[PDB]
Amino acid sequence: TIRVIVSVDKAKFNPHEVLGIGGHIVYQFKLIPAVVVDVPANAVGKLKKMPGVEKVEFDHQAVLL
Amino acid sequence: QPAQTIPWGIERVKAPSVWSITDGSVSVIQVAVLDTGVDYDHPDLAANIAWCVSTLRGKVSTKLRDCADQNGHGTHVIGTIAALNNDIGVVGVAPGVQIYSVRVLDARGSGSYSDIAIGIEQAILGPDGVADKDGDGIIAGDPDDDAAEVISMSLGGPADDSYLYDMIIQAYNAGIVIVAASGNEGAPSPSYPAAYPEVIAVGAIDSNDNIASFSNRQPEVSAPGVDILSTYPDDSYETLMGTCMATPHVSGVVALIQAAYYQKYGKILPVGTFDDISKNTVRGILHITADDLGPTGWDADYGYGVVRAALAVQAALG
Ligand SMILES: [Ca+2]
Ligand SMILES: [Ca+2]
Ligand SMILES: [Ca+2]
Ligand SMILES: [Ca+2]
Ligand SMILES: [Ca+2]
Ligand SMILES: [Ca+2]
Ligand SMILES: [Ca+2]
Ligand SMILES: [Zn+2]
Ligand SMILES: [Zn+2]
Ligand SMILES: [Zn+2]
Repeated sequence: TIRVIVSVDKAKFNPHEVLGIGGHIVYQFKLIPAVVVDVPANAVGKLKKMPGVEKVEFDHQAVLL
Repeated sequence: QPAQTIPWGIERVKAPSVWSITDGSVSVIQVAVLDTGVDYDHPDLAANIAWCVSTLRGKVSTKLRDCADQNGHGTHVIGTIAALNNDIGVVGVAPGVQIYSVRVLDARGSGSYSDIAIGIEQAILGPDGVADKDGDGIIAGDPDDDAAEVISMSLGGPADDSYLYDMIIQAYNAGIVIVAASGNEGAPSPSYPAAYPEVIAVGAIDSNDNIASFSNRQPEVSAPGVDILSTYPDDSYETLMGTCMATPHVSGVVALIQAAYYQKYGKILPVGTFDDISKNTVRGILHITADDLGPTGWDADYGYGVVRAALAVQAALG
């Protein structure tokens, strides 16, 4: 699995469909239409393709300043 | 525990004379520090720690083993903002202000973007998990919500135009003042998130008002960032340098402005813009009351100048 952040159209995205492609939801943002999901690296295409999915961001490293 | 001393940077930003008006202990005011965590039981911090949380690995946790500082950076930054005015240690810019310690970075100061975004959301939601409980659109400065009024960010990176920046924008829109270090490379401009227009970029001065050679240029304001004594684990004290030590002086100054304004008027000031030269916003007041060092006006070294709580508060209340 890899961790990704999905921008979604809440009016069309079905979060229950995530489980089918082998992923699970880690955190659903309350203040922006996005969800962090763990998904096998190879279902990323299936994810990008799911209805209401608008953008798929990889998680990136942050570093202390 | 050593007898209390006042670190030079606390006097330079003209904090102690404000404390007869407010030490920041107005109940609606919280400062969220997104960093390596806190030494939550430090005797010079504990009473001001309102919430100790971690968003590491995308899990919101208040377990002590998750939220406790393993690096020391968060503890030091929190100390500069809010170390208690008492018989020991040091004293913060706003030694009575409530702190949310939001750990978004591990022992080595590493973290992920997702955890940082969740940390910003947590600062807005507060401990009740709801941004705007009474639905009036007032989040920061609303005594019926528990949102932070200031977010102090100890991160540096390249530009982001993703959900993370979106989350910074949500915080700004909630009326929250966001502060971040310009960076420590002596580079010609600020790192992100300091570089965003929603965020105050802070540069570092030494005790002779010289801009530090490591301070990234083009900040918005500047503050003490060399030889800064503050709290450090475990129940200890450490001297550090960085634009990241300058940042909490500015966060503390903002906390004093909002606490004194709310204490007087029952509301807070709008955040304002990088451009602002009015008395009608936090950033306006910070800019016009700053000590204008270097060339007249905003310059690439000092920004608007060195922040000054005494003058800022006087402006806000007059
Ligand atoms: Ca608050
Ligand atoms: Ca003290
Ligand atoms: Ca809340
Ligand atoms: Ca509200
Ligand atoms: Ca309200
Ligand atoms: Ca301790
Ligand atoms: Ca100047
Ligand atoms: Zn997982
Ligand atoms: Zn990316
Ligand atoms: Zn630092």
